[PDB]
Amino acid sequence: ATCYCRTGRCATRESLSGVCEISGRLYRLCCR
Repeated sequence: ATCYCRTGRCATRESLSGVCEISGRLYRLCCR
């Protein structure tokens, strides 16, 4: 798809699809 690692929630049009592991912290993987 088209995915982004986000600090906040996914966009309403995106689906939570996993997590990213960036410098010791997890971020939401958000995809449309």
